[PDB]
Amino acid sequence: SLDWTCKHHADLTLKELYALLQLRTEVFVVEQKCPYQEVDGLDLVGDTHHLMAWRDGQLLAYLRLLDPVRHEGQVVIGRVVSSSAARGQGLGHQLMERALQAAERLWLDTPVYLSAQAHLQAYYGRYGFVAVTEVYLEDDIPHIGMRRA
Repeated sequence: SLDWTCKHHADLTLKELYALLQLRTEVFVVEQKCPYQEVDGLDLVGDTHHLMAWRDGQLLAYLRLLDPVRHEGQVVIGRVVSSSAARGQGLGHQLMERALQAAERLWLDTPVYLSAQAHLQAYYGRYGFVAVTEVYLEDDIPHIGMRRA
């Protein structure tokens, strides 16, 4: 049981912004030992949205939605993350489900794009995503761009 929220960046509170950057850093930077620029500048521009799932003051799952006019006509889903303590319970499916619904609500009929890790390529194919690029590297981890409908 969680409290889900999908906000436009212009409506974030200092607490929330901090929280979502802290979760993202904890997973993409620390546990994944990747000293890259997590605060990439795409968080507070255009209509970037932020999907968050909260439980008792803790942010357990998050994903970011980048608007289509700023991304050549595709809604971009990224920074998909779930707290290590709340994993294996299907938060991934809840995120993807709400993300697709949010994209639909915000940018109806706009195809969705994401950069998926080379391996979990089938996982997304089940959500209707299909490969659109050759495999490329991210922190030496193979990824592949996929788009849905």
